[PDB]
Amino acid sequence: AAKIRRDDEVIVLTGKDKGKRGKVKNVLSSGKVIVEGINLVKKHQKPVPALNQPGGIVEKEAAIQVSNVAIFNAATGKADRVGFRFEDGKKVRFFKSNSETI
Amino acid sequence: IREERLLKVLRAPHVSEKASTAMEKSNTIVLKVAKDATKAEIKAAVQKLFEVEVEVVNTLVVKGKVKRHGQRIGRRSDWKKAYVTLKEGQNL
Amino acid sequence: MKAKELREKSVEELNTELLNLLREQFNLRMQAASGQLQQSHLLKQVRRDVARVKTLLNEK
Amino acid sequence: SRVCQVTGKRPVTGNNRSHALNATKRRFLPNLHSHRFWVESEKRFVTLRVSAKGMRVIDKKGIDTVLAELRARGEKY
Amino acid sequence: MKRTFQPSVLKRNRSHGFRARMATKNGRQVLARRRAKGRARLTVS
RNA sequence: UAAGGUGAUAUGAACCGUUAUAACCGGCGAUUUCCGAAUGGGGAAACCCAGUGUGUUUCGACACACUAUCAUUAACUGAAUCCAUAGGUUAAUGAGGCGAACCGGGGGAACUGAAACAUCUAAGUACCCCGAGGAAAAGAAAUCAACCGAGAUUCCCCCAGUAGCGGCGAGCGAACGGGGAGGAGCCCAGAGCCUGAAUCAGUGUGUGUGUUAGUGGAAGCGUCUGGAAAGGCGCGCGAUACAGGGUGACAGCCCCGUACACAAAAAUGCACAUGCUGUGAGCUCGAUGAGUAGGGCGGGACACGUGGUAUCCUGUCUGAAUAUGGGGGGACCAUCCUCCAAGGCUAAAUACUCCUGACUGACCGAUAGUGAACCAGUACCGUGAGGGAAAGGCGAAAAGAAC
RNA sequence: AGGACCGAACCGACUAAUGUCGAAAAAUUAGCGGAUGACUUGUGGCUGGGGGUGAAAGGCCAAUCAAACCGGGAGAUAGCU
RNA sequence: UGAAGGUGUACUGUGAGGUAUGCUGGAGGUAUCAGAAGUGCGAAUGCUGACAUAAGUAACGAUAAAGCGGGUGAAAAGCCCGCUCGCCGGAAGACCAAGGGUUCCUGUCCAACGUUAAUCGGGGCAGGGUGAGUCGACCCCUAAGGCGAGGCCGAAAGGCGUAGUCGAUGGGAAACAGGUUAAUAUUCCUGUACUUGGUGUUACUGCGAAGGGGGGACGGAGAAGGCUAUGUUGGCCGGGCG
RNA sequence: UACGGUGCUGAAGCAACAAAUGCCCUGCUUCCAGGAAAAGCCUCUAAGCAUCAGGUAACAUCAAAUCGUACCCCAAACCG
Ligand SMILES: [Mg+2]
Ligand SMILES: [Mg+2]
Ligand SMILES: [Mg+2]
Ligand SMILES: [Mg+2]
Ligand SMILES: [Mg+2]
Ligand SMILES: [Mg+2]
Ligand SMILES: [Mg+2]
Ligand SMILES: [Mg+2]
Ligand SMILES: [Mg+2]
Ligand SMILES: [Mg+2]
Ligand SMILES: [Mg+2]
Ligand SMILES: [Mg+2]
Ligand SMILES: [Mg+2]
Ligand SMILES: [Mg+2]
Ligand SMILES: [Mg+2]
Ligand SMILES: [Mg+2]
Ligand SMILES: [Mg+2]
Ligand SMILES: [Mg+2]
Ligand SMILES: [Mg+2]
Ligand SMILES: [Mg+2]
Ligand SMILES: [Mg+2]
Ligand SMILES: [Mg+2]
Ligand SMILES: [Mg+2]
Ligand SMILES: [Mg+2]
Ligand SMILES: [Mg+2]
Ligand SMILES: [Mg+2]
Ligand SMILES: [Mg+2]
Ligand SMILES: [Mg+2]
Ligand SMILES: [Mg+2]
Ligand SMILES: [Mg+2]
Ligand SMILES: [Mg+2]
Ligand SMILES: [Mg+2]
Ligand SMILES: [Mg+2]
Ligand SMILES: [Mg+2]
Ligand SMILES: [Mg+2]
Ligand SMILES: [Mg+2]
Ligand SMILES: [Mg+2]
Ligand SMILES: [Mg+2]
Ligand SMILES: [Mg+2]
Ligand SMILES: [Mg+2]
Ligand SMILES: [Mg+2]
Ligand SMILES: [Mg+2]
Ligand SMILES: [Mg+2]
Ligand SMILES: [Mg+2]
Ligand SMILES: [Mg+2]
Ligand SMILES: [Mg+2]
Ligand SMILES: [Mg+2]
Ligand SMILES: [Mg+2]
Ligand SMILES: [Mg+2]
Ligand SMILES: [Mg+2]
Ligand SMILES: [Mg+2]
Ligand SMILES: [Mg+2]
Ligand SMILES: [Mg+2]
Ligand SMILES: [Mg+2]
Ligand SMILES: [Mg+2]
Ligand SMILES: [Mg+2]
Ligand SMILES: [Mg+2]
Ligand SMILES: [Mg+2]
Ligand SMILES: [Mg+2]
Ligand SMILES: [Mg+2]
Ligand SMILES: [Mg+2]
Ligand SMILES: [Mg+2]
Ligand SMILES: [Mg+2]
Ligand SMILES: [Mg+2]
Ligand SMILES: [Mg+2]
Ligand SMILES: [Mg+2]
Ligand SMILES: [Mg+2]
Ligand SMILES: [Mg+2]
Ligand SMILES: [Mg+2]
Ligand SMILES: [Mg+2]
Ligand SMILES: [Mg+2]
Ligand SMILES: [Mg+2]
Ligand SMILES: [Mg+2]
Ligand SMILES: [Mg+2]
Ligand SMILES: [Mg+2]
Ligand SMILES: [Mg+2]
Ligand SMILES: [Mg+2]
Ligand SMILES: [Mg+2]
Ligand SMILES: [Mg+2]
Ligand SMILES: [Mg+2]
Ligand SMILES: [Mg+2]
Ligand SMILES: [Mg+2]
Ligand SMILES: [Mg+2]
Ligand SMILES: [Mg+2]
Ligand SMILES: [Mg+2]
Ligand SMILES: [Mg+2]
Ligand SMILES: [Mg+2]
Ligand SMILES: [Mg+2]
Ligand SMILES: [Mg+2]
Ligand SMILES: [Mg+2]
Ligand SMILES: [Mg+2]
Ligand SMILES: [Mg+2]
Ligand SMILES: [Mg+2]
Ligand SMILES: [Mg+2]
Ligand SMILES: [Mg+2]
Ligand SMILES: [Mg+2]
Ligand SMILES: [Mg+2]
Ligand SMILES: [Mg+2]
Ligand SMILES: [Mg+2]
Ligand SMILES: [Mg+2]
Ligand SMILES: [Mg+2]
Ligand SMILES: [Mg+2]
Ligand SMILES: [Mg+2]
Ligand SMILES: [Mg+2]
Ligand SMILES: [Mg+2]
Ligand SMILES: [Mg+2]
Ligand SMILES: [Mg+2]
Ligand SMILES: [Mg+2]
Ligand SMILES: [Mg+2]
Ligand SMILES: [Mg+2]
Ligand SMILES: [Mg+2]
Ligand SMILES: [Mg+2]
Ligand SMILES: [Mg+2]
Ligand SMILES: [Mg+2]
Ligand SMILES: [Mg+2]
Ligand SMILES: [Mg+2]
Ligand SMILES: [Mg+2]
Ligand SMILES: [Mg+2]
Ligand SMILES: [Mg+2]
Ligand SMILES: [Mg+2]
Ligand SMILES: [Mg+2]
Ligand SMILES: [Mg+2]
Ligand SMILES: [Mg+2]
Ligand SMILES: [Mg+2]
Ligand SMILES: [Mg+2]
Ligand SMILES: [Mg+2]
Ligand SMILES: [Mg+2]
Ligand SMILES: [Mg+2]
Ligand SMILES: [Mg+2]
Ligand SMILES: [Mg+2]
Ligand SMILES: [Mg+2]
Ligand SMILES: [Mg+2]
Ligand SMILES: [Mg+2]
Ligand SMILES: [Mg+2]
Ligand SMILES: [Mg+2]
Ligand SMILES: [Mg+2]
Ligand SMILES: [Mg+2]
Ligand SMILES: [Mg+2]
Ligand SMILES: [Mg+2]
Ligand SMILES: [Mg+2]
Ligand SMILES: [Mg+2]
Ligand SMILES: [Mg+2]
Ligand SMILES: [Mg+2]
Ligand SMILES: [Mg+2]
Ligand SMILES: [Mg+2]
Ligand SMILES: [Mg+2]
Ligand SMILES: [Mg+2]
Ligand SMILES: [Mg+2]
Ligand SMILES: [Mg+2]
Ligand SMILES: [Mg+2]
Ligand SMILES: [Mg+2]
Ligand SMILES: [Mg+2]
Ligand SMILES: [Mg+2]
Ligand SMILES: [Mg+2]
Ligand SMILES: [Mg+2]
Ligand SMILES: [Mg+2]
Ligand SMILES: [Mg+2]
Ligand SMILES: [Mg+2]
Ligand SMILES: [Mg+2]
Ligand SMILES: [Mg+2]
Ligand SMILES: [Mg+2]
Ligand SMILES: [Mg+2]
Ligand SMILES: [Mg+2]
Ligand SMILES: [Mg+2]
Ligand SMILES: [Mg+2]
Ligand SMILES: [Mg+2]
Ligand SMILES: [Mg+2]
Ligand SMILES: [Mg+2]
Ligand SMILES: [Mg+2]
Ligand SMILES: [Mg+2]
Ligand SMILES: [Mg+2]
Ligand SMILES: [Mg+2]
Ligand SMILES: [Mg+2]
Ligand SMILES: [Mg+2]
Ligand SMILES: [Mg+2]
Ligand SMILES: [Mg+2]
Ligand SMILES: [Mg+2]
Ligand SMILES: [Mg+2]
Ligand SMILES: [Mg+2]
Ligand SMILES: [Mg+2]
Ligand SMILES: [Mg+2]
Ligand SMILES: [Mg+2]
Ligand SMILES: [Mg+2]
Ligand SMILES: [Mg+2]
Ligand SMILES: [Mg+2]
Ligand SMILES: [Mg+2]
Ligand SMILES: [Mg+2]
Ligand SMILES: [Mg+2]
Ligand SMILES: [Mg+2]
Ligand SMILES: [Mg+2]
Ligand SMILES: [Mg+2]
Ligand SMILES: [Mg+2]
Ligand SMILES: [Mg+2]
Ligand SMILES: [Mg+2]
Ligand SMILES: [Mg+2]
Ligand SMILES: [Mg+2]
Ligand SMILES: [Mg+2]
Ligand SMILES: [Mg+2]
Ligand SMILES: [Mg+2]
Ligand SMILES: [Mg+2]
Ligand SMILES: [Mg+2]
Ligand SMILES: [Mg+2]
Ligand SMILES: [Mg+2]
Ligand SMILES: [Mg+2]
Ligand SMILES: [Mg+2]
Ligand SMILES: [Mg+2]
Ligand SMILES: [Mg+2]
Ligand SMILES: [Mg+2]
Ligand SMILES: [Mg+2]
Ligand SMILES: [Mg+2]
Ligand SMILES: [Mg+2]
Ligand SMILES: [Mg+2]
Ligand SMILES: [Mg+2]
Ligand SMILES: [Mg+2]
Ligand SMILES: [Mg+2]
Ligand SMILES: [Mg+2]
Ligand SMILES: [Mg+2]
Ligand SMILES: [Mg+2]
Ligand SMILES: [Mg+2]
Ligand SMILES: [Mg+2]
Ligand SMILES: [Mg+2]
Ligand SMILES: [Mg+2]
Ligand SMILES: [Mg+2]
Ligand SMILES: [Mg+2]
Ligand SMILES: [Mg+2]
Ligand SMILES: [Mg+2]
Ligand SMILES: [Mg+2]
Ligand SMILES: [Mg+2]
Ligand SMILES: [Mg+2]
Ligand SMILES: [Mg+2]
Ligand SMILES: [Mg+2]
Ligand SMILES: [Mg+2]
Ligand SMILES: [Mg+2]
Ligand SMILES: [Mg+2]
Ligand SMILES: [Mg+2]
Ligand SMILES: [Mg+2]
Ligand SMILES: [Mg+2]
Ligand SMILES: [Mg+2]
Ligand SMILES: [Mg+2]
Ligand SMILES: [Mg+2]
Ligand SMILES: [Mg+2]
Ligand SMILES: [Mg+2]
Ligand SMILES: [Mg+2]
Ligand SMILES: [Mg+2]
Ligand SMILES: [Mg+2]
Ligand SMILES: [Mg+2]
Ligand SMILES: [Mg+2]
Ligand SMILES: [Mg+2]
Ligand SMILES: [Mg+2]
Ligand SMILES: [Mg+2]
Ligand SMILES: [Mg+2]
Ligand SMILES: [Mg+2]
Ligand SMILES: [Mg+2]
Ligand SMILES: [Mg+2]
Ligand SMILES: [Mg+2]
Ligand SMILES: [Mg+2]
Ligand SMILES: [Mg+2]
Ligand SMILES: [Mg+2]
Ligand SMILES: [Mg+2]
Ligand SMILES: [Mg+2]
Ligand SMILES: [Mg+2]
Ligand SMILES: [Mg+2]
Ligand SMILES: [Mg+2]
Ligand SMILES: [Mg+2]
Ligand SMILES: [Mg+2]
Ligand SMILES: [Mg+2]
Ligand SMILES: [Mg+2]
Ligand SMILES: [Mg+2]
Ligand SMILES: [Mg+2]
Ligand SMILES: [Mg+2]
Ligand SMILES: [Mg+2]
Ligand SMILES: [Mg+2]
Ligand SMILES: [Mg+2]
Ligand SMILES: [Mg+2]
Ligand SMILES: [Mg+2]
Ligand SMILES: [Mg+2]
Ligand SMILES: [Mg+2]
Ligand SMILES: [Mg+2]
Ligand SMILES: [Mg+2]
Ligand SMILES: [Mg+2]
Ligand SMILES: [Mg+2]
Ligand SMILES: [Mg+2]
Ligand SMILES: [Mg+2]
Ligand SMILES: [Mg+2]
Ligand SMILES: [Mg+2]
Ligand SMILES: [Mg+2]
Ligand SMILES: [Mg+2]
Ligand SMILES: [Mg+2]
Ligand SMILES: [Mg+2]
Ligand SMILES: [Mg+2]
Ligand SMILES: [Mg+2]
Ligand SMILES: [Mg+2]
Ligand SMILES: [Mg+2]
Ligand SMILES: [Mg+2]
Ligand SMILES: [Mg+2]
Ligand SMILES: [Mg+2]
Ligand SMILES: [Mg+2]
Ligand SMILES: [Mg+2]
Ligand SMILES: [Mg+2]
Ligand SMILES: [Mg+2]
Ligand SMILES: [Mg+2]
Ligand SMILES: [Mg+2]
Ligand SMILES: [Mg+2]
Ligand SMILES: [Mg+2]
Ligand SMILES: [Mg+2]
Ligand SMILES: [Mg+2]
Ligand SMILES: [Mg+2]
Ligand SMILES: [Mg+2]
Ligand SMILES: [Mg+2]
Ligand SMILES: [Mg+2]
Ligand SMILES: [Mg+2]
Ligand SMILES: [Mg+2]
Ligand SMILES: [Mg+2]
Ligand SMILES: [Mg+2]
Ligand SMILES: [Mg+2]
Ligand SMILES: [Mg+2]
Ligand SMILES: [Mg+2]
Ligand SMILES: [Mg+2]
Ligand SMILES: [Mg+2]
Ligand SMILES: [Mg+2]
Ligand SMILES: [Mg+2]
Ligand SMILES: [Mg+2]
Ligand SMILES: [Mg+2]
Ligand SMILES: [Mg+2]
Ligand SMILES: [Mg+2]
Ligand SMILES: [Mg+2]
Ligand SMILES: [Mg+2]
Ligand SMILES: [Mg+2]
């Protein structure tokens, strides 16, 4: 029952990029999301002989801990906790305070 | 004559110089077979799967090399190869 | 596929085993070692599909 | 082994005490003998390895009564 | 100059092998021990 | 359960999935090579050689099953011999082996202490061997008391380092009795009327539970310092949840949990209605365990070393009375009292932890703690039994340094 | 014919020197003894610790021997350092 | 707005010590008064790790011996090739068994390994390499001996041993010459052969053992003859004319 | 000619002498210390079988599985 997931607009609670927003690209098994335009790390990509060999520095989007992000409300205009309930047969998520469905 | 199992005998065609020189000049095919696989079972397999006239099969067991990976030593698997001579009606 | 294969005849289900073995597994196994094969996932799913069949024909 | 078939007397251990009370380990063996008993029930001789007491038990009871007790335990004779 | 170890695989296995240990009650206790200790080489074999 | 996946070093490649037959996690299934009790014969374990009976086969050959030993049971077929008996086949069915400690039995040291040493001690300890079971063993008085009465065994606390034993040295050391834990009894050595009934155990099913998957699960913001805030500062709010953990520094309120409320298609540990192949309640007449008790000889166990030594056990040689009888009450005798041997079966309290969980430490923190935080019973050493190491930490994130 | 003679292989080890943290935990160099026999040697067996084996030195039994080695009793015991 | 730890400095107590602070460090520390100790090390020929000393000393492993030119390389006494020289030749050559277990061959790489350097290597890293009816093993048979159904014996464990079954160092069927790979060849290839089986076909006929007999089937030494491997010398054939 | 070699031919291809510790010889002579076993092999019959199955011969035919095979092997590869 993961609260932050794939196609979900989040906001960052802690880190150099505090307050920035974006969509999650892929949550990892270790418990870390990769949100786009957040942890831009300037990697030095070594030109490997096989396949492509560009030879240049690149701004990769590094992972961030799931707990450092919270789903954006798009109504209140700020971070918000996530819950779980059974609307109809299936299980679904909801926002704490202003109880709406995602 | 031993259906279904014959398919599991032949693993792969072997690639080498010695393998190549025995294609044209000697009229054979070298190939990796199952560790069981008798000369009859190889012949009978080549006769149905590859579908060519087999003169005779010569067989040998290759021993695995003891390699390294930093600290932990490891030995490769003992595979078995089969020099299969073919008749005048040959192709591949 | 298991649900569809579960409703089959005992003699007819062998033909799928023999078809899975004849080509597919052998063909891809010979084709993989020669370097002609790009799609490597096929070796696995066939091996599973055999297991599936061979389990399904263990009815007694 | 040195065991009476009838009574089950087997060799027990004990000390052999000297005048100065030196304890030295020993064994008391039973007085075993292979003896042939006439079983009148089925008209034959039956050889048993019995103690000298065993014989007295076979004489007190009947050889057949003793063989009945022997056969119940799962023995041969 | 003629050392103590003069190897022979037949002698080795006849003397110290798995079946040679399996033959005797004392030999089975050796194996029981090596297993209990948890050895890889249970016997020379 | 579920939006992510195809275990790790560990990439990458190629592909699954995304409202659900991807993955994952549990219950039952299937598959389960070869060695290993190994079990068709052998054997330098992981190899070699069959036999038999079924199916197939296109000459070439295949496939599957079975065939170990012993212990009972059954049919048998059966020698020296008249009938047999030994035997030999066949087939049921059980066993075989492994395992940390705990338990009962069969054997059983020495160092050591005695300031030497031989009785004695260490000690029925170490060790070896056999049979176990979830516990085991013991167990319903031929008990032990003292003219009072106790009422099977077991374990704990006293009695008591007492009485005793003892080269009366070193040392060993009770019981009676009292307080507790736990409590429970039966069956055989058989004949009337009357009858299957109360007891063990089927097998059930069928409820209640538990166990092996799980679901929900409360309420924080703003500034300041900093690489980063959970921090400081100031105001909020949930608390049957402030156990604990993570998160870029110390988080009740970011995340995982926690209290709490809830779960099972299924296979199991349980907990009583209860149809019942199957098994005698009651009731009286009695019977009431012989090479035994006891004795001599030799050993052993009793706290008790043969001593004045009861009692128990027996290797050996002997031998009653058998309820008008017999046993014990610590030499022995006589009176009183008390029990009824020579056949069995019995839960609980009790011992242990290889192993599965949870939780806790005035336990350790890498020369410690397991030998082993790490691919350790590994490397290495030894013919072998066997011995046996060293070796942890970049950072918040590889952003692991393109050029 | 020969436990005959001389003498290589093979088996040995009398003398000397070197070596003695060696090239080597017993060797090398130069000479030395036996060399058809009580010879020598390969392969495989058997004998086990108060036990073996010994043309007998207390020799040898895996570089260990007037009682092997490994584990255990075991932290034996030590009026001694 | 910088803890412990490390490292300095300055005060301070009669001592074990204590206090404050600079730098390093980058996260823990802990008053007071009580409580509990794996509570204090210089010695134990203490135990583990690290590092000295002797010392840039001895040594570099047979006194069979090198030399030079060219190549390759960042570099050449050592590697490759060439020409001399030297050494072994009942071996220091060539095949095996045992024992090792990839050390073989090719390409590449010199950190460590190599008692020096190293382009070389039995080193690292890839890839390649072992082809059998006839060779050996397995298989039929046995010695020494081992195991051993029942059995006899033994407190238990187990000891001995019979019918059997294992156990070679022994007995039992058959292939040679030439060519070939970087690395296998009696195994691949060419030319010639052979040996045991099954299943036939056929003419012909007594076959048939857990049994009998024969053979297998055997010592030392010696001597002699006949041979051959092999050599030597002629002839013959091709080259040579110093 | 890749100065690696690749791929064509290719003459004589005999005689004497010497000679083993090899081979005939598992033999012969001799001596005593008197020198494995068991199968394969050959042969004879019992229990049986009697046109049979079984033998024998000859033209076939099908087969001859599995494992080892590199390399060192008086040594830089084994034991030290
Ligand atoms: Mg914040
Ligand atoms: Mg990253
Ligand atoms: Mg659902
Ligand atoms: Mg051929
Ligand atoms: Mg061939
Ligand atoms: Mg082969
Ligand atoms: Mg090999
Ligand atoms: Mg392997
Ligand atoms: Mg491989
Ligand atoms: Mg593997
Ligand atoms: Mg004593
Ligand atoms: Mg060694
Ligand atoms: Mg040897
Ligand atoms: Mg041996
Ligand atoms: Mg999985
Ligand atoms: Mg993976
Ligand atoms: Mg990946
Ligand atoms: Mg579902
Ligand atoms: Mg479905
Ligand atoms: Mg699926
Ligand atoms: Mg479903
Ligand atoms: Mg699944
Ligand atoms: Mg799964
Ligand atoms: Mg699962
Ligand atoms: Mg599972
Ligand atoms: Mg499942
Ligand atoms: Mg399961
Ligand atoms: Mg399984
Ligand atoms: Mg399995
Ligand atoms: Mg198999
Ligand atoms: Mg098995
Ligand atoms: Mg076996
Ligand atoms: Mg079986
Ligand atoms: Mg059986
Ligand atoms: Mg078997
Ligand atoms: Mg056999
Ligand atoms: Mg067996
Ligand atoms: Mg063999
Ligand atoms: Mg084997
Ligand atoms: Mg058959
Ligand atoms: Mg059967
Ligand atoms: Mg009956
Ligand atoms: Mg009968
Ligand atoms: Mg009859
Ligand atoms: Mg008669
Ligand atoms: Mg009769
Ligand atoms: Mg008769
Ligand atoms: Mg009868
Ligand atoms: Mg019988
Ligand atoms: Mg049976
Ligand atoms: Mg059975
Ligand atoms: Mg049992
Ligand atoms: Mg058992
Ligand atoms: Mg016990
Ligand atoms: Mg008892
Ligand atoms: Mg006992
Ligand atoms: Mg006892
Ligand atoms: Mg003593
Ligand atoms: Mg003493
Ligand atoms: Mg003393
Ligand atoms: Mg003492
Ligand atoms: Mg003393
Ligand atoms: Mg003394
Ligand atoms: Mg003591
Ligand atoms: Mg005893
Ligand atoms: Mg049981
Ligand atoms: Mg229980
Ligand atoms: Mg149970
Ligand atoms: Mg139970
Ligand atoms: Mg009991
Ligand atoms: Mg009892
Ligand atoms: Mg009572
Ligand atoms: Mg009673
Ligand atoms: Mg009673
Ligand atoms: Mg009572
Ligand atoms: Mg009573
Ligand atoms: Mg009492
Ligand atoms: Mg009274
Ligand atoms: Mg009482
Ligand atoms: Mg009482
Ligand atoms: Mg009363
Ligand atoms: Mg008192
Ligand atoms: Mg008192
Ligand atoms: Mg007294
Ligand atoms: Mg006295
Ligand atoms: Mg005195
Ligand atoms: Mg005592
Ligand atoms: Mg005591
Ligand atoms: Mg005591
Ligand atoms: Mg008491
Ligand atoms: Mg009492
Ligand atoms: Mg009372
Ligand atoms: Mg009570
Ligand atoms: Mg009851
Ligand atoms: Mg009764
Ligand atoms: Mg009755
Ligand atoms: Mg039930
Ligand atoms: Mg139920
Ligand atoms: Mg519940
Ligand atoms: Mg859950
Ligand atoms: Mg949840
Ligand atoms: Mg929550
Ligand atoms: Mg700031
Ligand atoms: Mg700033
Ligand atoms: Mg702060
Ligand atoms: Mg402050
Ligand atoms: Mg605050
Ligand atoms: Mg405030
Ligand atoms: Mg406030
Ligand atoms: Mg507050
Ligand atoms: Mg708290
Ligand atoms: Mg709590
Ligand atoms: Mg709490
Ligand atoms: Mg943390
Ligand atoms: Mg920090
Ligand atoms: Mg932290
Ligand atoms: Mg706060
Ligand atoms: Mg707070
Ligand atoms: Mg916050
Ligand atoms: Mg809980
Ligand atoms: Mg509640
Ligand atoms: Mg439920
Ligand atoms: Mg359901
Ligand atoms: Mg059910
Ligand atoms: Mg059920
Ligand atoms: Mg249970
Ligand atoms: Mg009675
Ligand atoms: Mg009675
Ligand atoms: Mg009686
Ligand atoms: Mg008396
Ligand atoms: Mg008596
Ligand atoms: Mg008496
Ligand atoms: Mg008496
Ligand atoms: Mg007397
Ligand atoms: Mg007397
Ligand atoms: Mg006496
Ligand atoms: Mg005394
Ligand atoms: Mg005593
Ligand atoms: Mg006494
Ligand atoms: Mg007396
Ligand atoms: Mg006295
Ligand atoms: Mg006395
Ligand atoms: Mg009395
Ligand atoms: Mg008494
Ligand atoms: Mg009477
Ligand atoms: Mg009477
Ligand atoms: Mg009396
Ligand atoms: Mg009495
Ligand atoms: Mg009396
Ligand atoms: Mg008295
Ligand atoms: Mg008494
Ligand atoms: Mg009176
Ligand atoms: Mg009375
Ligand atoms: Mg009564
Ligand atoms: Mg008695
Ligand atoms: Mg009883
Ligand atoms: Mg019971
Ligand atoms: Mg009860
Ligand atoms: Mg417990
Ligand atoms: Mg535990
Ligand atoms: Mg602690
Ligand atoms: Mg450690
Ligand atoms: Mg440290
Ligand atoms: Mg360290
Ligand atoms: Mg070793
Ligand atoms: Mg390691
Ligand atoms: Mg470190
Ligand atoms: Mg760099
Ligand atoms: Mg001589
Ligand atoms: Mg010479
Ligand atoms: Mg020599
Ligand atoms: Mg030699
Ligand atoms: Mg020599
Ligand atoms: Mg000398
Ligand atoms: Mg010498
Ligand atoms: Mg001379
Ligand atoms: Mg000489
Ligand atoms: Mg002489
Ligand atoms: Mg001489
Ligand atoms: Mg001479
Ligand atoms: Mg002579
Ligand atoms: Mg030998
Ligand atoms: Mg021995
Ligand atoms: Mg002696
Ligand atoms: Mg002895
Ligand atoms: Mg002397
Ligand atoms: Mg000794
Ligand atoms: Mg001694
Ligand atoms: Mg020792
Ligand atoms: Mg000591
Ligand atoms: Mg002691
Ligand atoms: Mg500041
Ligand atoms: Mg400040
Ligand atoms: Mg601290
Ligand atoms: Mg400080
Ligand atoms: Mg410091
Ligand atoms: Mg520093
Ligand atoms: Mg400071
Ligand atoms: Mg700093
Ligand atoms: Mg921190
Ligand atoms: Mg912390
Ligand atoms: Mg404090
Ligand atoms: Mg204090
Ligand atoms: Mg204090
Ligand atoms: Mg200390
Ligand atoms: Mg000191
Ligand atoms: Mg120190
Ligand atoms: Mg000091
Ligand atoms: Mg001192
Ligand atoms: Mg020291
Ligand atoms: Mg020191
Ligand atoms: Mg000097
Ligand atoms: Mg100098
Ligand atoms: Mg000098
Ligand atoms: Mg010098
Ligand atoms: Mg020197
Ligand atoms: Mg030199
Ligand atoms: Mg040199
Ligand atoms: Mg020299
Ligand atoms: Mg030399
Ligand atoms: Mg030189
Ligand atoms: Mg030179
Ligand atoms: Mg030069
Ligand atoms: Mg040059
Ligand atoms: Mg140059
Ligand atoms: Mg140059
Ligand atoms: Mg270059
Ligand atoms: Mg340069
Ligand atoms: Mg250099
Ligand atoms: Mg040069
Ligand atoms: Mg040189
Ligand atoms: Mg060279
Ligand atoms: Mg040269
Ligand atoms: Mg020369
Ligand atoms: Mg020569
Ligand atoms: Mg060579
Ligand atoms: Mg060769
Ligand atoms: Mg060869
Ligand atoms: Mg060879
Ligand atoms: Mg080696
Ligand atoms: Mg070899
Ligand atoms: Mg290598
Ligand atoms: Mg090259
Ligand atoms: Mg190169
Ligand atoms: Mg260099
Ligand atoms: Mg380097
Ligand atoms: Mg380098
Ligand atoms: Mg080096
Ligand atoms: Mg070097
Ligand atoms: Mg070279
Ligand atoms: Mg190389
Ligand atoms: Mg080489
Ligand atoms: Mg190489
Ligand atoms: Mg190399
Ligand atoms: Mg490397
Ligand atoms: Mg490469
Ligand atoms: Mg590669
Ligand atoms: Mg061949
Ligand atoms: Mg062959
Ligand atoms: Mg050929
Ligand atoms: Mg060959
Ligand atoms: Mg052969
Ligand atoms: Mg074979
Ligand atoms: Mg046996
Ligand atoms: Mg039998
Ligand atoms: Mg037996
Ligand atoms: Mg006799
Ligand atoms: Mg036995
Ligand atoms: Mg035996
Ligand atoms: Mg034996
Ligand atoms: Mg035997
Ligand atoms: Mg027979
Ligand atoms: Mg035999
Ligand atoms: Mg056989
Ligand atoms: Mg045999
Ligand atoms: Mg041989
Ligand atoms: Mg041989
Ligand atoms: Mg042979
Ligand atoms: Mg032969
Ligand atoms: Mg042979
Ligand atoms: Mg031949
Ligand atoms: Mg030949
Ligand atoms: Mg070669
Ligand atoms: Mg040839
Ligand atoms: Mg050919
Ligand atoms: Mg021919
Ligand atoms: Mg032929
Ligand atoms: Mg035929
Ligand atoms: Mg024929
Ligand atoms: Mg015809
Ligand atoms: Mg005939
Ligand atoms: Mg015949
Ligand atoms: Mg015959
Ligand atoms: Mg011979
Ligand atoms: Mg001879
Ligand atoms: Mg000779
Ligand atoms: Mg002679
Ligand atoms: Mg002579
Ligand atoms: Mg002549
Ligand atoms: Mg002549
Ligand atoms: Mg002539
Ligand atoms: Mg000639
Ligand atoms: Mg010659
Ligand atoms: Mg000559
Ligand atoms: Mg000339
Ligand atoms: Mg001319
Ligand atoms: Mg001239
Ligand atoms: Mg010509
Ligand atoms: Mg010609
Ligand atoms: Mg001549
Ligand atoms: Mg001649
Ligand atoms: Mg001659
Ligand atoms: Mg000679
Ligand atoms: Mg020769
Ligand atoms: Mg000869
Ligand atoms: Mg005819
Ligand atoms: Mg015929
Ligand atoms: Mg032909
Ligand atoms: Mg032919
Ligand atoms: Mg053919
Ligand atoms: Mg064959
Ligand atoms: Mg070779
Ligand atoms: Mg050589
Ligand atoms: Mg040589
Ligand atoms: Mg040689
Ligand atoms: Mg050589
Ligand atoms: Mg070596
Ligand atoms: Mg050594």
